[PDB]
Amino acid sequence: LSEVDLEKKIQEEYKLWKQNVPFLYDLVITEALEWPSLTVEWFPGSEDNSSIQKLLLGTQTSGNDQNYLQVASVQLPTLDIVQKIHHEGDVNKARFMPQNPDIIATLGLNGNGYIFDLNLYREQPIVQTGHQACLRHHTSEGFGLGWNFIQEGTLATGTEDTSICVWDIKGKSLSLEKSIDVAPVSVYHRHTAVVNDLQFHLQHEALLTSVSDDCTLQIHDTRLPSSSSASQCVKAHEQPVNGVAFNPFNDYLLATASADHTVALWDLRRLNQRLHTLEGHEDEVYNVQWSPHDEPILVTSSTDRRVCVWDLSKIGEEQTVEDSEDGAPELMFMHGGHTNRVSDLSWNPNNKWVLASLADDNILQIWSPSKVIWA
Repeated sequence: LSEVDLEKKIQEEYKLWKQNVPFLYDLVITEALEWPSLTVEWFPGSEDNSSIQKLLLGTQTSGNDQNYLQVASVQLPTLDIVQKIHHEGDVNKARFMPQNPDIIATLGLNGNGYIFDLNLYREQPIVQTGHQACLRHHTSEGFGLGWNFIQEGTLATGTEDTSICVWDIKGKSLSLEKSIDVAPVSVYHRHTAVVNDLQFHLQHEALLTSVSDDCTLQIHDTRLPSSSSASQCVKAHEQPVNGVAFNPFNDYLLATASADHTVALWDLRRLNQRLHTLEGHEDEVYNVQWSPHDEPILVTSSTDRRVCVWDLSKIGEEQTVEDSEDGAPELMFMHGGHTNRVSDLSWNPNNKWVLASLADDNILQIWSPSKVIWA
């Protein structure tokens, strides 16, 4: 477990991985960022059998410099920074409002939320004005952020202060004249340690899920006041739960990523008993994201520096020990291109099987596993 020797191993394996790319990928794009980004999200839409698409990125300068919220464009077959907007503190997370992608929410300095309206400055390569609204309740930084898919303008945040705030920005006028302050519509105190991740249900106005270092998975009904209890609350793992994600096809299915190196699958109608356990990561699992194109497909990321793609439809398939040696049947693909902990990842909603992933060493990768493998 030597430090400079582990690095030696990492660099050897990465070299080998680079030689094997033509056997594993249809597409690999690697971009070294000036600063690390903690967040990445594909924008919907596109503009020689190629197209130009956009990503939402951030910076982490850690107090050393001006931070920016960033929009990048990339040319994909079927990377450069085109806009930088002043941001307060590290961009811990950045998500576009699904009903209108010009509206961006972020989590920044001291756990302030921020709102940006990209429509007020389409042409400016650099936007010095910064944010149009500041969401002011949280007292510690955090990474839990998600928009409501049914009720436009509603979003939620969760941070290290262990609270969850629900916000509503519908109808609030934004302009370059100044930033407005926004107070939460609700704040819930239902966790006993940092809220790591949270998500609104795709098909329900008031169903919010959250996970925490306190090991619980909770379901909240946002129509109820904070005096009320969580609608559902179970211990999901024995160790911190880092991510949570609803399946976009199956309204009862969700996944949790835990520090116990596993991903657990759950049905809302039976949270007292896990559906299945995905094993194969060697360290804390952080990110979990369902494919927006294929119901049984999800992707996870880990401190073990790997991104695994899983196929739930292969669960329980029989295996000659000649393959029981190299992974669970449901483990469809492993991305070994990152040489450090993976920070965030995003399915491209525009193209089949295209992913973006970020690691702690300033590397953004855009990749597509070989059709020879997924077909």
